[PDB]
Amino acid sequence: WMPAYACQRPTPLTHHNTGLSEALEILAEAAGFEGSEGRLLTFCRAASVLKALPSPVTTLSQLQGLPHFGEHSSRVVQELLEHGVCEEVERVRRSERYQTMKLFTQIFGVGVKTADRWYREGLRTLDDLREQPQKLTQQQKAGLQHHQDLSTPVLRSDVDALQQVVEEAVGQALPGATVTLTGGFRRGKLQGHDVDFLITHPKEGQEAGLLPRVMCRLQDQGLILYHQAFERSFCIFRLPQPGSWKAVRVDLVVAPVSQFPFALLGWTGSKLFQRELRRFSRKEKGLWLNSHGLFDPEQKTFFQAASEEDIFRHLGLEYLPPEQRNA
DNA sequence: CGGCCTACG
DNA sequence: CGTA
DNA sequence: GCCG
Ligand SMILES: [Mn+2]
Ligand SMILES: [Mn+2]
Ligand SMILES: [Mn+2]
Ligand SMILES: [Mn+2]
Ligand SMILES: [Mn+2]
Ligand SMILES: [Mn+2]
Ligand SMILES: [Mn+2]
Ligand code: NA
Repeated sequence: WMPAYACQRPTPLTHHNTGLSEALEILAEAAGFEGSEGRLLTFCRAASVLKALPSPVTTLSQLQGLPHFGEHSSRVVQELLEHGVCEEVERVRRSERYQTMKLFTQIFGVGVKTADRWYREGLRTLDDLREQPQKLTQQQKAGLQHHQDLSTPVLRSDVDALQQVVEEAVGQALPGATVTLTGGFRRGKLQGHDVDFLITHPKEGQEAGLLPRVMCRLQDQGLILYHQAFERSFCIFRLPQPGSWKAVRVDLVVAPVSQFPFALLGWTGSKLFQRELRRFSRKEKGLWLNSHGLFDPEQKTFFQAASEEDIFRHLGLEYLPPEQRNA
């Protein structure tokens, strides 16, 4: 009895099938690089099923009946069980296309379509991109300029220092506004690629215009290396370190308090968890979910939520705390 | 056959 | 397109 | 790739 949607089962951060799930996730990533979003989704889902299992898979028999395992995903597990290696996964790993697409798409500002164009033009290294600067957006220029720092794990000590300076700026911009850590750190991860914060105010409407004021105040303290009426800011901060500094990606999001549970849920992830929750909402309950609200399209009304628990309840789902959303 | 999350910058 |  |  393993439910078919990732939002229906707890997925902890530490699980028991990392070898198998990591192989399936290489095939998912490669499917994305080739423009096959459906295959990507199936391989992601199959990997996530293994993360939810209570014990290591030892025998092919233990896959029978599990959702999202068909011929292809089962063969990959079978080969890993019997041989320790899957020829398809290894061919992908070793391939110039996979390695370069991974290198390029890891850059802030570069997705699959851009990386693929560059690949087809013959580019292979970061220095190749640096050699043709006029072919870069400002966002990509910043991602490349800070690429080394942005590839360094963000630690909890960084999170805590960043939360302090964001809270200081937010408090200077709007008394009573609050700052909530979201993203992977709220799910219990000890490291990350960035830090995500959600900002609100308990009085509906007071948060109007807040994010530009927060950004100005951070910029005047020398904390901003890159930023773009707005409600989401995808920033690079100049984080002080002893005797120096490092660039860190920081996402700042403002939501009115009416939307705060929806934004908190949406920004806490995981990414697969949130896509699966929205799919469940629409396909199983007929309701439309995003980070703003939950809409009943037949009554034309929005569900009023005071908490994440309220949203799960309205969807008929057992509540999962953030640390069990690691699908 | 046809879907696969759903927004903002 | 990119970001989440 | 898997599934409704
Ligand atoms: Mn366990
Ligand atoms: Mn196949
Ligand atoms: Mn064999
Ligand atoms: Mn994050
Ligand atoms: Mn909005
Ligand atoms: Mn088809
Ligand atoms: Mn297909
Ligand atoms: Na990227």
